[PDB]
Amino acid sequence: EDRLQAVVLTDSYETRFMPLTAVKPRCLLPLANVPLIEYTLEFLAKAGVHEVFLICSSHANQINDYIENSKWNLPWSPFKITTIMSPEARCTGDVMRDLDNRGIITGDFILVSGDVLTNIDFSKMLEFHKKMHLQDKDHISTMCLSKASTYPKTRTIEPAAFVLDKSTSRCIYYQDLPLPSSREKTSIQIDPELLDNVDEFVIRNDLIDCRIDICTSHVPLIFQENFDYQSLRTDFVKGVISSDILGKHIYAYLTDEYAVRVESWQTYDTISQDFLGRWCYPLVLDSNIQDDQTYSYESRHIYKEKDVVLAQSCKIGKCTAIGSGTKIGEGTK
Amino acid sequence: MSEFNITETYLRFLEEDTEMTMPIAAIEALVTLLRIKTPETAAEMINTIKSSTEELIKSIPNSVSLRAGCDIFMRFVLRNLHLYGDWENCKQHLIENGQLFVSRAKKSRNKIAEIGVDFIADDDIILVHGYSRAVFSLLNHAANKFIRFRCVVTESRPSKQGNQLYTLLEQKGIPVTLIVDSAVGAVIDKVDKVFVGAEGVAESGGIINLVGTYSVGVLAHNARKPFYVVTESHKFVRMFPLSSDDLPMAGPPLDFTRRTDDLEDALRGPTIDYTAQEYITALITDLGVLTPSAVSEELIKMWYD
Repeated sequence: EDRLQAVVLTDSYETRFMPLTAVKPRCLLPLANVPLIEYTLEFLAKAGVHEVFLICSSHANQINDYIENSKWNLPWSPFKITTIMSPEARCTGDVMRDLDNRGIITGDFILVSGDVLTNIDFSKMLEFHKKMHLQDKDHISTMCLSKASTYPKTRTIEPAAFVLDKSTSRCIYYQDLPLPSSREKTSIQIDPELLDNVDEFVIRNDLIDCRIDICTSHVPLIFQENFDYQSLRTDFVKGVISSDILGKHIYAYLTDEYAVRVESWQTYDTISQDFLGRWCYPLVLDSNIQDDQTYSYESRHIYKEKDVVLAQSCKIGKCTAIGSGTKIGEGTK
Repeated sequence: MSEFNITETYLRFLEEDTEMTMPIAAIEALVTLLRIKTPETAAEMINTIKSSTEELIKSIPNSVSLRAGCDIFMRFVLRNLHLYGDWENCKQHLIENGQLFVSRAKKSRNKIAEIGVDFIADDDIILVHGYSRAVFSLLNHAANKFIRFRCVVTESRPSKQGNQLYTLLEQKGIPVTLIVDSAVGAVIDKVDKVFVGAEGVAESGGIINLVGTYSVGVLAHNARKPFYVVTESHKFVRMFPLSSDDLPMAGPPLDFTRRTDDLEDALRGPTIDYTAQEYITALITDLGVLTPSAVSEELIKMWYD
C-alpha cells in the first residue's frame, strides 16, 4: 500500500525551447517567477512519495546546485531527493532499463515525464489503481488524463486518439494524429481483430496528455526484454496492447478538472494564464509557498510582492504579476 | 527669575520652533514651572500649578488644545503624586520624571506614522482638512514608504490653514490639488478615504478642531466613505458638549448686530464646530488604532474618581 516511490524524467523537450534552454534546462525555467520543478514537486509531495529520481540529461551541475539549495535536502522533506547523472540526450524508455540494471525501484511509482501543473487529488487516484489491482491481475498502469472538452485543435504538438473502454476505461488502442495546418493527412485506422471482446468503447480527442503514469514494478521487468521502445506512448502503449504480450492490459483514468503539462510556448502562455488566473484552485500563486515570496491579491487578478515601486500615473490591467524590488515608471501600461 | 505665566516663559519658545504645537508647549511650560519653583512643601506646589493653568487658560480661551494640555498636566501630577513617596523623594522623583514628556510626546508624531502608514493603501485619493500636522507626519512617512496615492486639500476659511498643505507636501513630491471648502459634496463621491485632525477629543469621541469638520463628516457619512482622524495622546480634554455648539468664541454663533462702518464680516459665524461619535469611525493615537467607544472608555477611566 504505502511507501510510495516516484521518478521524474525531465530533459526530453530541449528541441522545443531552443533559443533558451541551452544555458539552463527546461525544468529550471520560471513559469510564475519560480523555476517549475516544484510545480511537480509540491504536487507529488502532496501525493506522499518517499523518493524521487531526477534524470538530468543536460546541465547536471546546475540541477544539483539548485537541488542542494532547495528545501528538499533538509531533514524533514516528505521525500528524500536523489538525482541520476547522465550522458547527453538519451531517449526515454532506456532510462528504465538502466534503472532495472541498477535495481532500486520496488512497488508503485510515478512515471512523471515532462513538467506538470495540476490540482487533482492523487489520493482518489489510488483507489482507481487498487480497484484495477483487485478486478484485474493482468494490469499494467493507470494514465490520468484531463477532460478539455471545450477545445480540440489547440493542444499543439501531438493530437492523440485515446480510444478506451466505456465501463472500465481500459485503454483500447492509441494512435498519433496530424495537425490542423495539414489538410492532407486524413485517416486513422483501428483494426478490429483485438476489438473482439470489448463490445463497448469510446474514442476521444479531447484528452490532453500529462504523462503522469503510476504502475506496478512488474512492468519495468516487462519493459526489460522488449528493447525496441524509444518513446513512452507512441511506441510503448501501442506496443503493449497490440496483442504483443498476452494477458497485459493497460488502463487510463479521466479526471474532471485542471491537469496540464508543458509542451511549447503556445501551451506555456495558456498554462501561465490559467495558473495566474484563478483557474488552478487550490494550487494558486498568492499562497507564497515556493521561495517564500510576499504576493498579495487585489481584484482584477493583480499579484504584487513587498517593496514594489509602482510609480504615479501607471495603470495595471487584468491578470498580472510583479516581483519584489522592481521599479516601473510614469505612463507605463 | 521668571514667573512662567504668559510670555516670560511660555510664548518665548513658541518662536524657537514652528514645529512644536500648543499643548506640548503647555506641557513644557508647566513642567519647567515646578522644575525650578519647588519650595519644599506639597501644599503650595499644587496651588502654584493650578493658578498657572487657570491663568494660562485665561490668556487664550479659544484654543482648547491648551485646555487639553493644561489638564493632562494635572493628570500627570496626580498620578505622579500617586505611588506615595511621602514627598521626600517626590521633590526629586517627580522632577526626574519631569522631562519624560519632552522626551516622549515630542517623538510621538513618528510613532503615529509607524501605526498609521498601514491605512493609506495603494491608489487612495485622500481628503484632508486644515493644517493638522500629525496628518502630515503620517503622510511624510507614507510618501517615504514609496506608496502610491493622491491627496486633496480643502480650504480652511477663515483660518487660512488649507493653503499651507499645498505648499507643504507638493515640494515633497505628491500629486495634490486644492479644492475649495464648499466643493466637498461634489467630490466626496470620488474620494476614497478622508482624514482630519482634532484639536480635542470629547468624552464620546468628537472633533473640536475647525470650522467645518462636522460638514465634511456628514458628507462622509452620506457618501459612506470612511472618516478617520489622526491625532495624538495629548489631545484628550474633559469638555464634552452635547450640541454642535461648544463654548462660545466671544458671543453666540448667530450674531445679528450692526456693522458700524467697515468692520470685518467673514468671521461672524462659528469657528470651532463639533462632531458626534457616529461620524468618526477610527482615530489614531499613541495607543494604537482606537475606535471611538475605546476613546470614550480611555477618557472615562482617567477622569473619574
